[PDB]
Amino acid sequence: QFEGHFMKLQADSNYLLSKEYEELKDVGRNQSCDIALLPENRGKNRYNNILPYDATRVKLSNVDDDPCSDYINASYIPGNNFRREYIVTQGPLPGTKDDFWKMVWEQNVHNIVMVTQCVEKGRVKCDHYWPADQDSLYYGDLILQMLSESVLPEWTIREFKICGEEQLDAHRLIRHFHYTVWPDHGVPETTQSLIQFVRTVRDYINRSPGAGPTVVHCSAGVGRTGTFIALDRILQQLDSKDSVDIYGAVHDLRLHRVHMVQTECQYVYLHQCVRDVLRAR
Ligand SMILES: [Cl-]
Ligand SMILES: [Cl-]
Ligand SMILES: [Cl-]
Ligand code: NA
Repeated sequence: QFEGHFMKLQADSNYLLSKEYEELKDVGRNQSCDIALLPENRGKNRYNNILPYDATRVKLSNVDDDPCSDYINASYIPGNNFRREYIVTQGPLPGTKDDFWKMVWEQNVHNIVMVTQCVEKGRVKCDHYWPADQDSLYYGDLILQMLSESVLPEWTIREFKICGEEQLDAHRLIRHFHYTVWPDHGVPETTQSLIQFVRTVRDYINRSPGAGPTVVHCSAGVGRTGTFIALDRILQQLDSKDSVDIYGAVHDLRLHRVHMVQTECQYVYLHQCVRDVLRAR
């Protein structure tokens, strides 16, 4: 079973756990990121070393006169159910926030997951890319209105109405799930916190059939974002199988985007979450 597997991984000061994590290090990394490296796109990446692969990047519709107008730092990611179950992205920049909302619109996104604060330890990690109040705003040609904001202990849930300017009756409801307690150092203090957050989000995702991919982001869109997605996938497997494959999930993530589950600590945390679920049952 899982508990015995994890016991063996943790034996000898996590020796086999480390070895397994290190086996994933080169996965996916021979893939080109030439589009992301075009000079015209340079300002559109938050981090030089976190770029989407050409094979898996999300494309925006082209705006005439600008061939590089298709670019956003964003990647498609598989889950248990669909090949493009998620779109992962960086925390938007002031200059990419209209692109972000354009992607949300064009990809039929109904659910957005944000696993960061805008500022952490005095560093800007993500722009405040959504409305501050209930007054509506255009991001490019898209109209956005916050209908509700619910500040809970460990997350904030917001509802937005989005529509194109030239068709006001064809609007969409979008939910935004903002995990607000990820600590400045390490991983969350409890497994309970991220497990409950993931299950909360999943229960909303299951009630949005016909939606496009779920957007997940943090600052770079790799570590916390990858941990969120891996956890979502493995908790579904547990509920269904119950046959958990944490290694396989992280491997598949790495094929789609660099650094997904970016630290060994996050990889350990995934194993702890699953153990804790099983212990509670
Ligand atoms: Cl290049
Ligand atoms: Cl699939
Ligand atoms: Cl798909
Ligand atoms: Na692609």
